[PDB]
Amino acid sequence: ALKRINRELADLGKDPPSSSSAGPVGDDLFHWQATIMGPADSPYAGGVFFLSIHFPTDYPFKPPKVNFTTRIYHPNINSNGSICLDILRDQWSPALTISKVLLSISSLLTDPNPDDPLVPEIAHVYKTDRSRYELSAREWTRKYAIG
Amino acid sequence: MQIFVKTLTGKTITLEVESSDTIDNVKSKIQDKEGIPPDQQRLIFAGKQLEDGRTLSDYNIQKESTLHLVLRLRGG
Amino acid sequence: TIDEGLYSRQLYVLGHEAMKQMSQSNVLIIGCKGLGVEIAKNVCLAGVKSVTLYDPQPTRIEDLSSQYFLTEDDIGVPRAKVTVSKLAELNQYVPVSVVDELSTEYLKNFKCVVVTETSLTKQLEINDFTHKNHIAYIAADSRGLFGSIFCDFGENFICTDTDGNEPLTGMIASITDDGVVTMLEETRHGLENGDFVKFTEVKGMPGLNDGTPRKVEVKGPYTFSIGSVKDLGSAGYNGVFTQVKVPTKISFKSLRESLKDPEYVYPDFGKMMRPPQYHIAFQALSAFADAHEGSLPRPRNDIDAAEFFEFCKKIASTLQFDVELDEKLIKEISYQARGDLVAMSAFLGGAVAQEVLKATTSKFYPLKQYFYFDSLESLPSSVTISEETCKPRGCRYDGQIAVFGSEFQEKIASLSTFLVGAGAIGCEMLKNWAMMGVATGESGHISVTDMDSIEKSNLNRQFLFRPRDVGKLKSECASTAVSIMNPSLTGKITSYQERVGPESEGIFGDEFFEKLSLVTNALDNVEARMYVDRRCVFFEKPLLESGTLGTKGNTQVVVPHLTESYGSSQDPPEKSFPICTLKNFPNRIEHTIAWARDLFEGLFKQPIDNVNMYLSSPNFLETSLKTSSNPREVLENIRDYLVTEKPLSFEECIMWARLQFDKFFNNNIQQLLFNFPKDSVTSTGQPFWSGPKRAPTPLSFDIHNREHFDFIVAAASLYAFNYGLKSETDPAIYERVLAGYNPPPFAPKSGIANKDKQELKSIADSLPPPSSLVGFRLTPAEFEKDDDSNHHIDFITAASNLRAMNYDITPADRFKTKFVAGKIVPAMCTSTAVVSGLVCLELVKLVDGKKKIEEYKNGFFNLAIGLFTFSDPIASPKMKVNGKEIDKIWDRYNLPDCTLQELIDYFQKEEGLEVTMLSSGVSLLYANFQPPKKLAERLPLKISELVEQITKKKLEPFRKHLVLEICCDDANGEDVEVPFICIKL
Ligand SMILES: Nc1ncnc2c1ncn2[C@@H]1O[C@H](COP(=O)(O)OP(=O)(O)OP(=O)(O)O)[C@@H](O)[C@H]1O
Ligand SMILES: [Mg+2]
Ligand SMILES: [Mg+2]
Repeated sequence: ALKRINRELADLGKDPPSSSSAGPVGDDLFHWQATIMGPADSPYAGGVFFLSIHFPTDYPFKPPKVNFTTRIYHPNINSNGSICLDILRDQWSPALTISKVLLSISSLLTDPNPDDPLVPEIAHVYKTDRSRYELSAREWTRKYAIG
Repeated sequence: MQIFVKTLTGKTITLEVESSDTIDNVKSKIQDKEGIPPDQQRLIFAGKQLEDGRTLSDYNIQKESTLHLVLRLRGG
Repeated sequence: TIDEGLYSRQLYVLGHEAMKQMSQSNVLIIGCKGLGVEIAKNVCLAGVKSVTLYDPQPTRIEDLSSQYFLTEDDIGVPRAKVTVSKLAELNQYVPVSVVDELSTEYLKNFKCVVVTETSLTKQLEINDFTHKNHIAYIAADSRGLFGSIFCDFGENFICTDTDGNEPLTGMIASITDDGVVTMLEETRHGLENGDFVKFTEVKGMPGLNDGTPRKVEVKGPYTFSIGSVKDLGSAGYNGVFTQVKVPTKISFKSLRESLKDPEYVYPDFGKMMRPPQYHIAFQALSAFADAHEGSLPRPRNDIDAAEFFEFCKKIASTLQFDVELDEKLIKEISYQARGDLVAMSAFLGGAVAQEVLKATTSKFYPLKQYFYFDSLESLPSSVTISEETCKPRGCRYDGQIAVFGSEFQEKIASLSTFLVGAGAIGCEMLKNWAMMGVATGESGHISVTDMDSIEKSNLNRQFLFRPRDVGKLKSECASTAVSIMNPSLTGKITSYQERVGPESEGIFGDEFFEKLSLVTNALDNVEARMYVDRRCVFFEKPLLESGTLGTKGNTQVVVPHLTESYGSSQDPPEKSFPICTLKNFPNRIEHTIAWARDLFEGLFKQPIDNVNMYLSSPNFLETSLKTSSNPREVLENIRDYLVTEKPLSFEECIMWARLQFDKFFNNNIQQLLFNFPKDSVTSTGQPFWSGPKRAPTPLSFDIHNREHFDFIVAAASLYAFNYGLKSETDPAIYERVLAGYNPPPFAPKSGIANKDKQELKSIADSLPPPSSLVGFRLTPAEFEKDDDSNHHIDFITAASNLRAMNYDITPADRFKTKFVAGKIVPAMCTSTAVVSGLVCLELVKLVDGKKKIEEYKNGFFNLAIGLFTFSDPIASPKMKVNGKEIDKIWDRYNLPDCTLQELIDYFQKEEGLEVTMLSSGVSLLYANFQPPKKLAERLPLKISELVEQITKKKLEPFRKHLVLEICCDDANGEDVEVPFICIKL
């Protein structure tokens, strides 16, 4: 696991992710803290979201545990930071890098999926009253994702 | 060339291959027909476990050959 | 009336109907040597109605080579008489008897007749009767490293289950007018041509829901065809299909008919020309015995081999067998005729016992009809095997010396083995080692470790443990039992109660491992297997791995510097469902069971742990306010479980349970339907509640309903357990308390600054001080499936079935709920016997020190379908480092405890490589991209000092080495893999 994790870390170091920056916590290779920048064409524009990544002992044969630490008002992210992403529960394969997961999370932030939601109330607001959803998302990203 | 794969649970699979195909192509076909990733497949022919990077003709796998698809178990 | 407290794991393999039929079947076993006693033991453990033994031959010393119920004080007594008493203890529901004489007409009392150690004329006489009276007949034989099985279940045997797999079921998306059934998105039906299916909940084609099975024509992994459904309708939408398994008729031939034209089962496709040879060889053995007063050929005797080959020629000519006899193989069969190996006995006894169960249950596909097996690759080549070395010495190992010789016996007697685990496979392995004579010499020793204790369900397949042993340590009982079997093991076995893992490296350290000869795993999880594999790779020890699941099993061997390790390959991982599916949209009973388990944890475990931690840690609140993902939840839990909803009697527990029923089965469903009404549509215009999403309906509490009352009882009992109150089970109090309940009004909410922190502080200071509550604790509920009085499985079953009723899912019973929630692994004694036999057949290869990789075999089998297969182990990959051949697995660098700078300079000067990353354990000791100040601080330190500083933990005194992982680049910048580093402290 150590060699795979270091190869991913070095690859991240070589080519910057631009919109993301992941690295080990202190000196522990099995605990990373990533940062995601809110997309410009999204309600979360100008926001910094912190994620915690926990690599299991069986990496890359088991998915990393990725949890949001910043509060976000999204139909697919609940109050515990759990992310409704298929590649993290049962579609994980030992061929996906952390950069791919970060790109998937950014794509999820750029457009939510209310047809298969994790938070039914936010999904209902999104489907019925779009403007209220926009206002709530901007308020939340100003209150929590900035500062 | 047509070959048969028998699983440890009794299922039978028919594959259309050629003698020049590599083991990787056979594993990809098995994944298409079963969804088992190639890295988790254990294929046995005539007491030899087939390894990636080699061809069928390396194992003398001819038409109507039977392979076994096996796996390890965690109980006991 | 099956005792599920004992047959728990076996019922998940066989079923209730199968065991009901088993409990009405009589088994006669002729012969009480190692093979016969193995078969009888497995049958007694399985649970047949009764067993009868017939073996009037007096005991001899050599019989102790594989008969573990015989002692040296029993010499001269008939074998059955001395074996019956010890067999009667294995299972209390199975009587065991002895008959001093057999008559043909007496055979009509038995469902199955097993024959061992009987001549061919007697076998013909017995089978001529059993065949025409429709009695199952099995005949088994074990000669040295050769074995044979024959099954004859009659001309009209009916098999109800042919593979032992669960029926296949799936969700449909559409059925066209021509019967082309299509699965949901990216879902495989898994059917085969000729299968039968039945449909339900099909909309648009009401005629398919009657329940008539239909033929299946597979047209791809996602679609199949059922025929023409023109009349029933034009097109069908949604619905589910379930496979229908139909009985089959198998016709067997008598032994007399099948001697001329046998039908073979091939255990190995690598040697397909041998079974025809063994068919002649075993008949020649019978003829030779008939011509010499029942005496077999003497070990490694050339005159007897020549006479035996003449008999083989005569038989082959008589049967018109157009097969060229392989003289070497046939004479090998002659040489080992008097061999009697406990490993072969275990393997064949497991197989034969499974066949007996098939005969008595009409389940699984039986062997049809001849099964000839050999393990001739186990014959030693590093010692002398001749007539002088293989002659009997008048000891209990004569049956093994007749095959391997006395020098190999000396090699076996000085083994130093390490057995990890003491379960079913561990017990079988210890028995095999005791019979083989392992570690009975001056320099021999056995070490067995296991941290578990004996339970009632373990007695069904761990035959070394008795009901009096429940609650004691497994390793101690196993060591005592095997010391009883072979008294020479007294003082040669050491038992530990330690779990093998990172925390026990002070006990199983360098000194412990340096003295071993081999390691055998008998574990039940992959984490421990990987850990032991890494330890064996580091110390360069042989490893024997084995695993079972129901009727399936496998065995693997890891040989230093020859093969790959256990962890070089990947197995399919466990399936975990999406969180969105479990939270809101379940469609299977498994989803509801997972939800119920999470509910159990969230109601009776987490809040109690939070309350207990609040009353112990002095700085719990401040740490939790910024550590946990929801401090508000923790504060609410503490408040509710301390002050707000603390029960003072059991009536308050009942009221709490009623409130929780409303919360989790009536109000959340109403909120969900408020968010997504049943008439709502997706963004593409499709209905929302279609396909995998099932529209739920709220539950109204009815006391007369069984599931509602079960949930209330279980929840109230568990709450009382948490608060230490006196629970009750009389329905009168429940009906009286719940009668006067006024539900609080509920209305779904439509939604529509920094004061929240002030509110959290106000809640925090409202809690009673920890000093006011000293010595007060709440008992958390720790999940336990094997106890039927703690209300754990009862609560999970009730909650799961209530949530299934919410979403119109078919509820399950306590049996399936316990299987799913408990993560129970189905287990069988027969599979355990087979895997132990295979492992002990590989062990003698390891002892002989065989170097070629074609001489080892990894084995796989499924007893439900009678499939056996073997394959050579995969050789360890090689690589080129600095123009040298390096083993990717078994090679390492050995360096002193130098500084980081000296290590880097050594790798630059010696290997011509630039070090880029250096890590140890779970820490990054060195990276090429670290800032220069940090490096300059970390460069002049020794590796041990650097590890201690970075990990902030001093090295233990028993620590004698460090393992480092290094990633380095070549001169051109190409990354080159290198073996790990072993720093000597
Ligand atoms: N890390 C470990 N170190 C030592 N022994 C272990 C370890 N992990 C598991 N075992 C032991 O391995 C044995 C596994 O055998 P088995 O699964 O048949 O037994 P069990 O777990 O007690 O039974 P069951 O799973 O049927 O309830 C058990 O004795 C278990 O205690
Ligand atoms: Mg146990
Ligand atoms: Mg277990």
